[PDB]
Amino acid sequence: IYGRGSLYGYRFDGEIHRQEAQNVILYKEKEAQEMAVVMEKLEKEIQEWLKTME
Amino acid sequence: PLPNAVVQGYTSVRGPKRPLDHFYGRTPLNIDTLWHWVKFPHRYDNLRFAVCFWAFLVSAHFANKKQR
Ligand SMILES: CCCCCCCCCCCCO[C@@H]1O[C@H](CO)[C@@H](O[C@H]2O[C@H](CO)[C@@H](O)[C@H](O)[C@H]2O)[C@H](O)[C@H]1O
Ligand SMILES: COCCOCCOCCOc1ccc(C(C)(C)CC(C)(C)C)cc1
Repeated sequence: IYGRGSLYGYRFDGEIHRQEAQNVILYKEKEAQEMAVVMEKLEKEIQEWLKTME
Repeated sequence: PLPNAVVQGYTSVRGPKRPLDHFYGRTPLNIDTLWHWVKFPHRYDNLRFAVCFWAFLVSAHFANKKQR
């Protein structure tokens, strides 16, 4: 009780707080999915620009 | 209210009751004669103080770490 700071039970436990890990997994999947597309676009642009000028 | 037979415990004749055995040479063993063998805890009281302190402290440590 003294260490928790709560007289009833722990806090930040529960599916409302546990689900955030799975939300992070999904968010990271989406973020990498979009970042790969953006990196491919930028790489195509750079490979065009350099070999046209350089 | 009640007849004398119920009060005195017999209708006609008072029956002899077998007395209680004593077991000479040793202490009586009954539900009320157990403090002869089991006194209140008196040997590990200071250890109780120490262990209560350490239990409180360790519980608080791990609970705070879990919460944080
Ligand atoms: C008062 C208003 C009108 C209502 C009257 C009736 C009230 C009845 C309720 C009270 C009952 C008391 O019941 C009481 O039980 C005990 C049991 O321990 C009986 O006890 C009897 O039996 C025991 C053994 O069992 C015998 O060893 C003992 O000598 C004898 O007294 C009492 O004789 C009886 O009086
Ligand atoms: C969960 O509760 C356990 C209930 O069972 C109680 C077990 O009781 C067995 C106790 O065994 C003994 C036997 C003898 C003794 C002696 C006679 C040596 C004690 C003495 C010398 C203090 C009278 C003590 C304990």
